[PDB]
Amino acid sequence: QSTIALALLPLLFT
Amino acid sequence: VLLLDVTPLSLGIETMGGVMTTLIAKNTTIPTKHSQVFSTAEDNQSAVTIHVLQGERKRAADNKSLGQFNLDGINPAPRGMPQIEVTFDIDADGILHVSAKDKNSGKEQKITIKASSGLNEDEIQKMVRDAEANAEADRKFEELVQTRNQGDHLLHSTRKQVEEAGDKLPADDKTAIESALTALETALKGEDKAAIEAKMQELAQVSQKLMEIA
Repeated sequence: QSTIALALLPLLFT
Repeated sequence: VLLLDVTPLSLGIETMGGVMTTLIAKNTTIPTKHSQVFSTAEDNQSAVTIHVLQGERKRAADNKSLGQFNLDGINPAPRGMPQIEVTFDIDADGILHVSAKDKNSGKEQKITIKASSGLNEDEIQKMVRDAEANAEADRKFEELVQTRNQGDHLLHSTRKQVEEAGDKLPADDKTAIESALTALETALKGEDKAAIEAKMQELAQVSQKLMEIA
């Protein structure tokens, strides 16, 4: 099990 | 048709900390296609393991293992640069297609899991009851694992910025940040959400001059 991490989706300033 | 195929349990993969991340929510009618982007846990990591799970438990171990494969040949890069797109595709025949593609390199590996695989109709009921019974402990495990993962993320990114700032970082700041890093590093080993969050906040508080070097 080669560790797989979450990827933080980016948010815009509207 | 008289019937539609519906998922009785969440399907997804094992992520950092031995937690289940759901790709296909329970009560989904098939056909269905869902994808999420993951990345590496460490600088220079050359492979990731895609461990396919079925269940409603948060600990990967308490869920039903449907199979596993590696995506390897990830060229050396900073933690978080690789873009491992994991796609769960269930066709009309109820076959789960799992794909993992590094969208940076187009390198891809796959498995197929048969509609027959995973928990049976009794085990499905057993899995739903366990999830119900273990709901509180399961939530506390998931929230602890996520808080550690977040501390781990801050720790790594702050260290990167210290390395980059080099001799430009004054001594008072370098000493305070290095000492705050050790404190968070120690907190991550514990089981106290609030303790990790406080050490995250104290590191953030002393690191403000660090970001002002850019």
